[PDB]
Parts: sequence; structure tokens; C-alpha cells
Amino acid sequence: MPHAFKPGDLVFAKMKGYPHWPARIDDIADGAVKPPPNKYPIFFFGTHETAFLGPKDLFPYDKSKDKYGKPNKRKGFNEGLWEIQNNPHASYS
Repeated sequence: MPHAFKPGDLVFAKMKGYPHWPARIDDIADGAVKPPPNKYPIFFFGTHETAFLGPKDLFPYDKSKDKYGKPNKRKGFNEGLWEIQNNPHASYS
């Protein structure tokens, strides 16, 4: 049975104008900017960008990859697919 999201969880993350995108829930480093209430820091594989999202835009990776884990023309996406599958917990900084 599901828990709340926690750092290290793998997801597809949805933003307006973009396909559901391979991502992870990030940690927040000591002294780093914190997310608004009820939002999570989302690290997007491939683009290596961060955005703040709530659970409605977050789809667990295992359950959703059959639907969402297929190649895409968008910049960084296929790189993203490789990272989430092959080294999702690596430092990309």
C-alpha cells in the first residue's frame, strides 16, 4: 500500500505543454531553497532541470512506464529515459 512521496522516488512528472517526463523526487540540500508548501522538488532526467510540483502531477515510475516510457522528440527526453532506467540515483550536477 502506498506511502507519501519521499526523496529518491522515481516518477513520470507532468507539466503543461510537455509529455509526462522521467524524473525523481529530490532531496533538499542544507542551505538550499525549499519548495512551497505541499510541493516537492522534482529533478527531470535528461534536461537536469528542477521544478516544484504537487502529487497530482506525479506518476509512480513502475506503474506508468509502459504508457509513458517510449521515445520522444523533445530535447533531453531520450537521455532522460536512459538515466531513469540505468542510473536514477546518480549525481547529475
